[PDB]
Amino acid sequence: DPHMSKFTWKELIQLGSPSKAYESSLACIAHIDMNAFFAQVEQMRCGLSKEDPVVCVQWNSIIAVSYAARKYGISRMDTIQEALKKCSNLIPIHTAVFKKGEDFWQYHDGCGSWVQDPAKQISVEDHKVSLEPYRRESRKALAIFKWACDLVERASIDEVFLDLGRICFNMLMFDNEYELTGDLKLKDALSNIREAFIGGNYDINSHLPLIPEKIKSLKFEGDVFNPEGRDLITDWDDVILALGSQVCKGIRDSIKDILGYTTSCGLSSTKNVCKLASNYKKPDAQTIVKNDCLLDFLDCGKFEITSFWTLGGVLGKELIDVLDLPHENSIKHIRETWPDNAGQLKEFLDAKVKQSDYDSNIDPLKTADLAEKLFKLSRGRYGLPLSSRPVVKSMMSNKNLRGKSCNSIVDCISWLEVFCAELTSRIQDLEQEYNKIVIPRTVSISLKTKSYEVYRKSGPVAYKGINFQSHELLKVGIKFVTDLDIKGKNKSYYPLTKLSMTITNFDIIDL
DNA sequence: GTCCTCCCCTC
DNA sequence: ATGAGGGGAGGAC
Ligand SMILES: Nc1ncnc2c1ncn2[C@H]1C[C@H](O)[C@@H](COP(=O)(O)OP(=O)(O)OP(=O)(O)O)O1
Ligand SMILES: [Mg+2]
Ligand SMILES: [Mg+2]
Repeated sequence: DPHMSKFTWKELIQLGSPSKAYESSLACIAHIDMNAFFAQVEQMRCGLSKEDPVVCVQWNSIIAVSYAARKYGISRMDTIQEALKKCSNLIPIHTAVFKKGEDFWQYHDGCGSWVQDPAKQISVEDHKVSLEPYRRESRKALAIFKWACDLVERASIDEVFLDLGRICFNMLMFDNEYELTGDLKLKDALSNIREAFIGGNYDINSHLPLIPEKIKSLKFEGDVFNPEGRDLITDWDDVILALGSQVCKGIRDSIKDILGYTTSCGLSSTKNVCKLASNYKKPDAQTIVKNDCLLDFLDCGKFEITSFWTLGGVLGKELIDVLDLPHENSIKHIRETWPDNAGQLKEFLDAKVKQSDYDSNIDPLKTADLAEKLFKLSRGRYGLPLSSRPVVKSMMSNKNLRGKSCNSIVDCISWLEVFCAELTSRIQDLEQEYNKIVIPRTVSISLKTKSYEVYRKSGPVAYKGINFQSHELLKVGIKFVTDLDIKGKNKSYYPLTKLSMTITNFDIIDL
């Protein structure tokens, strides 16, 4: 019915449910990604400004580039020597490090390969990186996000997704302060819907009324992606999104004011679109993608089907082959080739997979799910839930090895001693920060030989308290690296090119 | 039944 | 041939 909203009371009320809000076409999701994260951490640590051309350096490689340094054309994975040729007043700052034979990390500021002084080097042969300064700042940011929002997913060290559904719903129905104009409050613009909601006499399966003309005074905060100049507020999804944009700016301002960090952000009805949108404009910006602008956005020329999370690897390339996708404008191609329903794409996939001479990363028993995923992704309507993650899931300590710096079992164990110190300190920090007992249950050793062959072993680790944790980790590590040395007998083995220890499973006890 | 090994995904 | 981490399949146990 064109006399009513596209959306229902069910879809609106669902915003108030953390378990179901993501399923709604009215969902308001944010993806927030810290700008030049490791470079901003170093900037803040060293009392420097947004205008200072800071780069974070790991060995000889630039792993994060401040937006000031980007103005000189410096890019991630430039070597420090390449970057110094682009910017005469560059401020390179090496990551903190552990020294082999020691059990703590520190910064050696004023030290690095770019420094002439032979006494101020950080040798790759006898140090490993500590990323703990970045992890600590990430956890501080997470605490701020969780204070602001009831459902926050930490997606990686500098990314979160927020479900703004409760905040948006509550603002829509209950906020009696918010002003649209100097003459018009939100409460008065939304008098009809609030009357219905408080009155309680709606049917959940009824469509909402068409939006009131007065709510069109509501502003979006940020950059609304809108190359076709579509009307900004035309249905309740736009109302929810605009309210979300206002809230989202407030949350990002809290991060900036408290921690000093700028962020980029994407706002839309789905996690996948949010993640694309947060990368669209940087630094210090939020890009908003209206439902009516989803195809405009997806088809802007920046994106392909391989841009979507899970599809950037071998499954994505397989789908390009199987579905006969073009090298460009693949998203539109998917949309237009199976234009009516996901069943059209399912039929096509089923025929391809049923062929006797097929194989693959496609599950032949789950083609319905794959078809629906692709159909919806190509329209910007594939809604995945947010997961609130545990305090920790895994912890890894890794050293890729050069030359002969791991040339025997003695060297392996020397590196394991650093790994065990590092992991134990990380566990202790988490226990204190979160008031938990954090208990490693399973450990994995993974290593690569001189010929790049991978050897791995995993198994249980015993628990005897935090004061014996490093010892219990090392016991198992020693057992595993000696076991693997035997397995490598009479084969290309030493000197190793990689050694790592990962705690892959933890028990977390609440206190 | 769960564990171990290999593998794919992302920044 | 360049340190994290999330996650699942399936044969081993
Ligand atoms: N391939 C990588 N290897 C090691 N560290 C990485 C890699 N990619 C990114 N990082 C680290 C450094 C980054 O500051 C941090 C967050 O990554 P990411 O958000 O992609 O870049 P960024 O925060 O430096 O820039 P942007 O402003 O584009 O977000 O993770
Ligand atoms: Mg970032
Ligand atoms: Mg990232």
